Amino acid sequence: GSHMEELQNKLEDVVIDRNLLILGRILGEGEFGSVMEGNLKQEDGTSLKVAVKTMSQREIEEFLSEAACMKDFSHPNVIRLLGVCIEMSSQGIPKPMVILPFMKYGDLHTYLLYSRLETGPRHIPLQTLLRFMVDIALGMEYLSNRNFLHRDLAARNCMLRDDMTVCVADFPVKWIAIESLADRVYTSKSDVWAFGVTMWEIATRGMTPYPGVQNHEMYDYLLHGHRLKQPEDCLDELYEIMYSCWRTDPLDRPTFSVLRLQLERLLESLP
Ligand SMILES: [Cl-]
Ligand SMILES: [Cl-]
Ligand SMILES: [Cl-]
Ligand SMILES: [Cl-]
Ligand SMILES: [Cl-]
Repeated sequence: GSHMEELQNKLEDVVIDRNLLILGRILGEGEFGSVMEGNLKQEDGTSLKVAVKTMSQREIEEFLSEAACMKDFSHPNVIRLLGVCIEMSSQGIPKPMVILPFMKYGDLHTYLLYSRLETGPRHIPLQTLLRFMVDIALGMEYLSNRNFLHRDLAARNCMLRDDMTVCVADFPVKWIAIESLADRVYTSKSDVWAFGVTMWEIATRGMTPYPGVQNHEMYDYLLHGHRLKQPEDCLDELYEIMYSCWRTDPLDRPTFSVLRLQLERLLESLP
């Protein structure tokens, strides 16, 4: 059918020939896998700087399908997936590679922390912190409109592009909504909860959520109605917006389209 055909097309489009890519230095490494700098030879004969993230036949197929879907996203505030390559290890283990644009400014969380150091970016003014929030809201609004759930929204998974536009990427107890802690159920409103926490990371310029509270204590902390505290120098109206994201009942939380307009309005009002 059309659904099957659509997926077949996306699959064709997402794979990149291993020989159009060369891998460079490791930029980061963990239990999940690696990030390396790379070069991608493009259709026009010129090479592009890329970031390359490395991680059963079903698990490979699932990766491929998921990647196929993700490449299809087309929004300035959603990371553009350039494609994927599957290289096989010497021990016959598949090595799936995600190719992405190289972003010299890195993730938003690290950037916020650097901005509090002398060598890093200058003190980020309120208006710019808010613009970061609008951008993320715009990306999450897009995803939500196509019923895609992010499931790992946090400032560390938002990327800064060369023009300082933020995009959501990488689709963590202190980001998880109360209902997902309880019933392991996760909806678009759970992403909205994560977005509120992310807004708080931005307003605190990179603080870890819930200082003084440990991960194992989180469910009970939230259970007794405690939430993230208003950051110093955070507008009361901005705090109300982020607090709305943590309403106990998912259905009372605003949608991303509503949040986005609230945030845009607030930004407009600043001089
Ligand atoms: Cl190579
Ligand atoms: Cl991008
Ligand atoms: Cl970029
Ligand atoms: Cl901190
Ligand atoms: Cl707090």
